[PDB]
Amino acid sequence: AQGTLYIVSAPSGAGKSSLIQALLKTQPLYDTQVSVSHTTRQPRPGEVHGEHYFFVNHDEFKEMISRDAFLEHAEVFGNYYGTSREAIEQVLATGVDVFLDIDWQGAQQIRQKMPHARSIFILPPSKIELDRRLRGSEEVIAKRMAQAVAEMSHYAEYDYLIVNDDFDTALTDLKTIIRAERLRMSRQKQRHDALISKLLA
Amino acid sequence: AQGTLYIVSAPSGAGKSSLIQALLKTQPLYDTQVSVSHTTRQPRPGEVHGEHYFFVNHDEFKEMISRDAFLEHAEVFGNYYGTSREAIEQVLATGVDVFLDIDWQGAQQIRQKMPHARSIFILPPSKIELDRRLRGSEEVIAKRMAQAVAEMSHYAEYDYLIVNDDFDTALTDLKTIIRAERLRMSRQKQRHDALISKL
Amino acid sequence: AQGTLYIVSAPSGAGKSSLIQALLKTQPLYDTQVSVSHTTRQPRPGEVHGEHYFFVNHDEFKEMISRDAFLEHAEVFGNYYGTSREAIEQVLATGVDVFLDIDWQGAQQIRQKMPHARSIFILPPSKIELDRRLRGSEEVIAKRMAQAVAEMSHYAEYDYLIVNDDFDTALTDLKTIIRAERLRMSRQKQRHDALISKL
Amino acid sequence: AQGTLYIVSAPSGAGKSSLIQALLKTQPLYDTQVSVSHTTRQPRPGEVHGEHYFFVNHDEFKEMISRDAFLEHAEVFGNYYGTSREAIEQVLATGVDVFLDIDWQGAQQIRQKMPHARSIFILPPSKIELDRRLRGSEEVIAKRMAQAVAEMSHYAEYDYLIVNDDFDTALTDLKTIIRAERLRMSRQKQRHDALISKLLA
Amino acid sequence: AQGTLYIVSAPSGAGKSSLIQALLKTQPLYDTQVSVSHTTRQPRPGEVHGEHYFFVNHDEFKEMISRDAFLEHAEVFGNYYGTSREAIEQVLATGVDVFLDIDWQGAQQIRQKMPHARSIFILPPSKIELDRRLRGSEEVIAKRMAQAVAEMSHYAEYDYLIVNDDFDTALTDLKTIIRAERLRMSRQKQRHDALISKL
Amino acid sequence: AQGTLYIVSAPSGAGKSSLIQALLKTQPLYDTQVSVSHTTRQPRPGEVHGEHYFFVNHDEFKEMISRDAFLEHAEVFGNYYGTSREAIEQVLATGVDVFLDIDWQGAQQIRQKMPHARSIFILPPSKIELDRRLRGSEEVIAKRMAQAVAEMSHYAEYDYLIVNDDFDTALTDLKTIIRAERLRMSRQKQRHDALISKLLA
Ligand SMILES: Nc1nc2c(ncn2[C@@H]2O[C@H](COP(=O)(O)OP(=O)(O)OP(=O)(O)OP(=O)(O)OP(=O)(O)OC[C@H]3O[C@@H](n4cnc5c(N)ncnc54)[C@H](O)[C@@H]3O)[C@@H](O)[C@H]2O)c(=O)[nH]1
Ligand SMILES: Nc1nc2c(ncn2[C@@H]2O[C@H](COP(=O)(O)OP(=O)(O)OP(=O)(O)OP(=O)(O)OP(=O)(O)OC[C@H]3O[C@@H](n4cnc5c(N)ncnc54)[C@H](O)[C@@H]3O)[C@@H](O)[C@H]2O)c(=O)[nH]1
Ligand SMILES: Nc1nc2c(ncn2[C@@H]2O[C@H](COP(=O)(O)OP(=O)(O)OP(=O)(O)OP(=O)(O)OP(=O)(O)OC[C@H]3O[C@@H](n4cnc5c(N)ncnc54)[C@H](O)[C@@H]3O)[C@@H](O)[C@H]2O)c(=O)[nH]1
Ligand SMILES: Nc1nc2c(ncn2[C@@H]2O[C@H](COP(=O)(O)OP(=O)(O)OP(=O)(O)OP(=O)(O)OP(=O)(O)OC[C@H]3O[C@@H](n4cnc5c(N)ncnc54)[C@H](O)[C@@H]3O)[C@@H](O)[C@H]2O)c(=O)[nH]1
Ligand SMILES: Nc1nc2c(ncn2[C@@H]2O[C@H](COP(=O)(O)OP(=O)(O)OP(=O)(O)OP(=O)(O)OP(=O)(O)OC[C@H]3O[C@@H](n4cnc5c(N)ncnc54)[C@H](O)[C@@H]3O)[C@@H](O)[C@H]2O)c(=O)[nH]1
Ligand SMILES: Nc1nc2c(ncn2[C@@H]2O[C@H](COP(=O)(O)OP(=O)(O)OP(=O)(O)OP(=O)(O)OP(=O)(O)OC[C@H]3O[C@@H](n4cnc5c(N)ncnc54)[C@H](O)[C@@H]3O)[C@@H](O)[C@H]2O)c(=O)[nH]1
Repeated sequence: AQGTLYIVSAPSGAGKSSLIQALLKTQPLYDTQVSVSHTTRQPRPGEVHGEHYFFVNHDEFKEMISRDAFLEHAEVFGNYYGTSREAIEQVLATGVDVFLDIDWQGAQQIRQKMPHARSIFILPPSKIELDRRLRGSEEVIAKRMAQAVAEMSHYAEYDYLIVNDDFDTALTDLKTIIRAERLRMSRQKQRHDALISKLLA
Repeated sequence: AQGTLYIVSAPSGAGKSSLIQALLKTQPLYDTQVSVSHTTRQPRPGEVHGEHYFFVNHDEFKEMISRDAFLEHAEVFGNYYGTSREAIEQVLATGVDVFLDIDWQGAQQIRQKMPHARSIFILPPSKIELDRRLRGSEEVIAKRMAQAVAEMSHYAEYDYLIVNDDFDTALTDLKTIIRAERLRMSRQKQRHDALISKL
Repeated sequence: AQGTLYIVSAPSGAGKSSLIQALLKTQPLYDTQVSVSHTTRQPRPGEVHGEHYFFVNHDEFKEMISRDAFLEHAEVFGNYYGTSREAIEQVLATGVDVFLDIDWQGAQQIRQKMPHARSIFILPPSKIELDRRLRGSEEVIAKRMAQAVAEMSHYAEYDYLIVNDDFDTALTDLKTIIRAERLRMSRQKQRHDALISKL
Repeated sequence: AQGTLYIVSAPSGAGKSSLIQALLKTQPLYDTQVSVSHTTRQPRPGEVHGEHYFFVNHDEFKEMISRDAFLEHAEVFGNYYGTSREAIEQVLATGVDVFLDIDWQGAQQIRQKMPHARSIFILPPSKIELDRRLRGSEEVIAKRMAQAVAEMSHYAEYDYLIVNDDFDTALTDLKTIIRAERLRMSRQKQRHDALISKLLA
Repeated sequence: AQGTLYIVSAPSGAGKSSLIQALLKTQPLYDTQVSVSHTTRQPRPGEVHGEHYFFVNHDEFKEMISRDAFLEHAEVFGNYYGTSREAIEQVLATGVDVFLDIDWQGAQQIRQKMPHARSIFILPPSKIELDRRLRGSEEVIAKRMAQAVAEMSHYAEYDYLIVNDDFDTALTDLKTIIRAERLRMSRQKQRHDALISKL
Repeated sequence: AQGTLYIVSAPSGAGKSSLIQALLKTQPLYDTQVSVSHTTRQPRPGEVHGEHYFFVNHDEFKEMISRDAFLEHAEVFGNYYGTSREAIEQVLATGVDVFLDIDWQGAQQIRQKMPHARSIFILPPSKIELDRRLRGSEEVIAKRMAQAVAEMSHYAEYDYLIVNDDFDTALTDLKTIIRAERLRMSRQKQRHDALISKLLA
C-alpha cells in the first residue's frame, strides 16, 4: 500500500525534535520513519551523516535545486534545507508512514504537491515558557524569539494542533494522531482485506 | 461552540454497545454522552426508560414520525428506532460530543443532516468469533447471522473501522479516535483561543 | 495507624465530583472512601440517602449543630451541609484515607481540627469552559457564575491545584497526588515496618 | 521561576542509578535534569566527561574544596564526590528541577543549606535480594554489604521512600513524586498565573 | 471452543472480591464472567438474587446436593456455598472464561473435575494489614483471623500467587495472568486458526 | 533461586529482535537478560563484541563444538550459532531470567536438556505483511521468504504465541508473559518466603 505523509512544524523551543525522537523509539522502521533531509548547516556533536541529515556544502545543495531533486526546499535560520524526492516516494511506497520535519515554507510546498499529506503544528504552552525553553547573548535570543513568533503565525494552516505543555501528554497526542489515521477506512480496508472478504462472503 | 456527532455501527455481537459503555465511564457529561434513542421493542430486564431507551408504542412512534420529531428513524429487525432531533440539538449546542449507537440505515440519514459527523464501524474478528458472540435453536441463530452479514456490507460507508478482536485494544482505538478528533485544528482553535493570541 | 483526610474543593462545573467518583472506582474501601455529608437540599433524581448524602430537615440539621455533631458545617447556596464528626473518626481510625467533597468554608474548619489534612482545589480551564460546563435563563446562569468566582478566590488556601482541562489528565493528577502522599516517609515507615528492621 | 531540588540516596544495589537514568529518558532538559558532580574515581567504560561527571584528580578536587566551590562534598567508597555550587544554582534558576544523586553525608549538608530541597530514599525489597543484586571476591562483596547497611541506617531522614522491588513500579513511584510536587500550589500559582487572573478578574 | 475456568481464593480481607469486580468491569460477557454461587447465608444490603448469589434455604440447598446439582459445594463459616454444574457447563461451552470466587475446599473439588482449570490465591501484605482490612468486639475479630490463617495455609495448592499489597499493582497482576493464559499455544491456535494456514 | 529460561523463535521479519531489545530497555540486568551467543557471521555496523554476540571464526566455532562447550548449536542462514553453556547456567543461578534468541533447531535441543525452559513463538500478522517487512534482489528476497515459511512450520511446538501485528501490543504481550511466569507459585513461594512465614506462623 502507500504510507501516509506527515508534516510536523513548530517554532524552535516547542519540543518538536524530542517529541519526534521519542516517537521513533517506539515504532519499528517498517511502520514509521522520519525523512532524511539535506542541509548546509554543520552536523551537531553526536549526529551521524545519512541518518539524521545528509550534510552537503552550499554549492552541492545549489546543484540539487537545479536538478529539481527536491520535493521542497527552503531557507531556514541561515541555512538551506530540502526534502530529497527519491527517498520520500520510495519509503512511502513500501507502506511506511514518513514524518517530514519542516518549516512552514516547506509545508506549503508539500501541501501543493501531496494534497493528502497530513500536517501537525506544535505550540509551546505560553510565551514566557517558550522563552524559558529558548534560553536553555540576549541579541541571539531575541533573534530566535522573533523567528519563533513568525513561524507560529502559520499554525492555522495545519490539520492538527498539539500544545506541548506536559511532555508525556504531547507524546501521547502525537501517538494518538498516528494511530487514529491508520484506523481510517481507506487504510483499514486494505490492512484487513482478507477478514472483510471472509465476513461478507 | 458545537460538539461533534459520532455515529457508531456494527452487526449484533461485534461488541459495539459494551465498547461504548466502557468509553463513557471514562468521560464526564460535559465532554461526551450517548443519545437515548426511541424504540418500540420490549425493554430487556434491567433497561430503564429514559436511560437506555425511550420505550414507546407503535402508535406513538408513528405520531412522532408524522410530526418530524426524528433526526433519523428506521426499522431494525421487526421494531422501530429513532433519534429525537430535539434532544440532540440541545446537547450539541452545549459543546458536548454525542455518540449515536444506530444501524447503517440511521447512519445514512444522519450523514445528510450532519455532514460533519464522524462515523465508526465495528467488525468482529472473524465469522466464527462473530457466531460465538451471537450465540450468547440453530434456526434463530442463522437468521441473526443473516442480519449481521447485511449490516457488515455497508461498512465502507464509515470513516473509521475498528476490528474489535481484543476488547481493550479496541477500546483504546475508540478512545484514540475521539482524542485525535479533538486534536483537530478547528476544535483546538476554539478551546485554546486566547493562548494563540497571547503567543 | 491513622488515615489521611483529603479536602477537595472547586466551583460548580469544574468537574470536581465526577473526578472523585472516577478515582474511587479505582480504589477499595479499606484504602480510600468519601465522606457522606449531611444536607437540607432536596435529593436529586438518583441520589440515595446514606449513599450520596444524609438528607435532613432544617430543624434536624440545627439539632446536630447545637449538640456539636459536626466536624464542620456551612451554608452553601441557600442550604446547609456538614460532616458528622463520628463517621469520620471511625473510618480514619481504621487506616482509611477519607475524601471530603466540601466548599472553601468547610475546608477551613477542617484545616483547624486536622492540620495534617491535605487540601486539593480544582479549577476549570477558562471562564468560557467554566460557563459552558455550568450551563449544563441568562439570569440564573449569571448568579451561578457569581458563586463560582467567589469559590475560586479562596484557591490559594489549598496545598494542591489541579487545572481540570482534560479529564483523564486531571484524573491522573488526583491519582498521582494520593500516590505521592502514600510514598511519604511517615506513611511508608508504618506500612513497611519490619522490612526496614530485616534490612 | 525556581525549580525544585531533589536529593536521591540509596545503598549500592538498590537500583537508584537505573531508576534515575530511566527517568531522564522521559523528561526534556527544560523540565528535569540530573546534576553533574565532581569525582576522583575513574570514568567507567562508556561514560563521557562533563556529562555524567566531571572527573578530576585528587589534587584538583582538593583545591576546589579550598575555593569553597562545593555546595557539599563527601568521601564515598574510596573517592571524593562533590556538588559544584555554580551549576546547581544556575539550572534551578531557569526553573529546572535538578536531581542530586548523593550519599547520606551529602544529603545532610544540602538539607542544611537548601531547606526546601526534597529528599527521596530508595530501599531494596529485602536483604537477600539486596545481596543478589550486589553480587551481580566474597571479601569485596562483604565490604559493599557493610557500606550498604550503614547507608540504609539514615533512611528515616528523607521525605520520601521508594521500595524498588518491581522496577517499573518504582519508576512510576519516582515519576509520581515529581509530578505531585509540581501540582503544589506555590508552583501551580506561577505556572497558571494568567488563567487564575482571567478566572478571578 | 471451550473457555478456561479460573479459581480465585483468599482469606477474608485480602481484597479478593474487590479485585475481581475491577477485573470484570474491564471485560465483556463473551470474554469473561464470574459464576453466581448458591448460598444459605443472608443477603447483605445491596445484594440481589441471581446477580451476586442464588440465596436459598438450608432445605433447598440439601435437595440440590442429593440430586448432584453441584460441581462443588462446601460449608464456609456456618453456611453453605455451591457452584451449580449446569450454569458453568453452559457458559464454558460458549467459549467464555469463568471466574469462581470460592474457598480452598471448593477449589479442590474443582481441580478434580476440571484439571485444566487455573487457580489463583490472594494474600494480604502482612498480618497487621490483614487485621486492619478485617476489622472493616476483639473476640469476633480473633475468630475471623483464625479462619483466615486456616484459609492461607492451603495457598501452595494454587498455580498463581498474588500478594495484594497495592491495589492497582495486584489488579494488573490478575489482568496479566489472564492475558498470559490467552497467549498460550492451545488457546491461540484456535482463535488464530486460518492465519496460520494463510501463513 | 533459579531464573526461568526463555526460548524465543520467529521467522526473520517478524520483529523478534526489536521486541526483545525494547524489552531489555525496561528491565534491570538483575531481573532480565538476553544470552550472548557465539556466531561466525560478521558483526553489524554498530554491534560490539561480547555484548550482542561472541564473534568467532569458522575454525574457532568448530573447536568449541568438540569441547562440548555448547548447550546447543545450529546452522542458520549460512552461519553457525551456538549457546555457550557456561554463561547460561551461571546467569540463571543468580536468579536471572535469561532470554535465548534461537531458531527452531536450537529450540528442540534446549527443550531436551532443559525441560522447564519456556518457549515463545512470534508470527507476523500476514504473508503480505511478512513480505513487506522482509523487503525493507528478488532472488535473495525469495530465499528469506522460503526460510521464513519453513521456520513458521514449527510454531506449534512452542508454549506461547505472540502475533506481532501492532508493535506496542506485542511488546506488552511479551512483558505480560514474563510477569505472569513470575507470579507462579513456585517462584512466588520463594520471593515471598518471609511474608508467608509471618502469615501462617
Ligand atoms: N523546509 C524545510 N525545513 C526543514 C527541513 N529540515 C529541517 N527543517 C526546519 O529546520 C528547523 C530545524 O533545524 P535544526 O537545526 O534541525 O533544529 P531541531 O533539531 O529541529 O531543533 P530546534 O530547531 O532547535 O527546536 P526544538 O525545540 O524543536 O528541539 P528540541 O531538541 O526538542 O529542543 C529542546 C529544547 O529544550 C531547551 N533546553 C535545553 N536545555 C535547557 C535548560 N537547562 N533549561 C531550559 N531549556 C533547556 C532547548 O533550548 C530547546 O528549546 C525546523 O524549523 C525545521 O522545521 C527540510 O528538509 N525542509
Ligand atoms: N436507525 C437507528 N438504529 C438504532 C437506533 N438505536 C438502536 N439502533 C440499532 O438497533 C440495534 C440495537 O438493538 P438492541 O436490541 O438495542 O441491541 P444492543 O443493545 O445494541 O446490543 P447487540 O444488538 O446485541 O449488540 P452488541 O454486541 O453491540 O452488545 P454488547 O453489549 O457488546 O453485548 C455483549 C455480547 O456478548 C454476548 N453474550 C452475553 N452473554 C454471554 C455468555 N454467557 N456467553 C457468551 N456470550 C455472551 C451477547 O450475545 C452479545 O453479543 C443495533 O443494530 C443498533 O445499531 C436508533 O435510534 N436509530
Ligand atoms: N462545607 C461543606 N460543603 C459541602 C459539604 N458537602 C457538599 N458541600 C459543597 O456543596 C456544593 C455541592 O452541591 P451539590 O448540589 O451536591 O453539587 P455537586 O454534587 O458537588 O455537583 P456540582 O455542584 O454541580 O459540581 P461538579 O462539577 O463537581 O460535578 P460533576 O459531577 O463533575 O458534574 C458534571 C458537570 O457537567 C455538566 N453537565 C450535565 N449535563 C450536561 C450536558 N448535557 N451538556 C453539558 N454539560 C452538562 C453539569 O452542569 C456539571 O457541571 C459544593 O460546592 C461542595 O463543595 C459538606 O459536608 N460541607
Ligand atoms: N556526597 C556526594 N555523594 C555523591 C555524589 N555523586 C555520587 N555520590 C554517591 O556515590 C555513590 C555513587 O557511586 P557511583 O560509582 O557513581 O555508583 P552508581 O553509578 O551510582 O551505582 P551503584 O553505586 O553501584 O549502585 P546502584 O545499584 O544504584 O546502580 P545501578 O546502576 O542501578 O545498578 C544495577 C544493579 O544491578 C546489579 N547487576 C548487574 N548485573 C547483574 C546480574 N547478572 N545478576 C544480578 N545483579 C546484577 C548490579 O550489581 C547493581 O546492584 C552513591 O552512593 C552516590 O549517592 C556527590 O556529588 N556528592
Ligand atoms: N466452596 C465454595 N466457597 C464459596 C463459594 N462462593 C463463595 N465461597 C467462599 O465464601 C466466602 C465468601 O463469603 P462472603 O460472605 O460472600 O464474602 P465476600 O463477598 O467474598 O467478601 P470477604 O469475605 O469479606 O472478602 P474480600 O476481601 O474478598 O472482599 P472485598 O470486596 O475486597 O472487601 C473490602 C474489604 O474492605 C473492608 N472494609 C469495608 N469497609 C471498611 C472501612 N470503612 N474501613 C476499613 N476497611 C473497610 C472489608 O472489611 C473487606 O475486607 C469466601 O471465603 C469464598 O471463597 C462457592 O460457590 N463454593
Ligand atoms: N540455534 C541458534 N540459533 C541462533 C542463535 N543466535 C541466533 N540464532 C538465530 O539466528 C537468527 C538471527 O540472526 P541475526 O543475523 O542475529 O538476525 P536478527 O538480528 O535476529 O534479526 P532478523 O533475523 O533479520 O529478523 P527480525 O525481523 O526478527 O529483526 P528486526 O531487527 O526486528 O527486524 C526489523 C524488520 O523491519 C524491516 N524493515 C527495516 N526497514 C524497513 C522499511 N523501510 N520498510 C519495511 N520494512 C523495513 C526489516 O527488513 C526487518 O524485517 C534467528 O533466526 C535466531 O533465532 C544461537 O545461539 N543458536
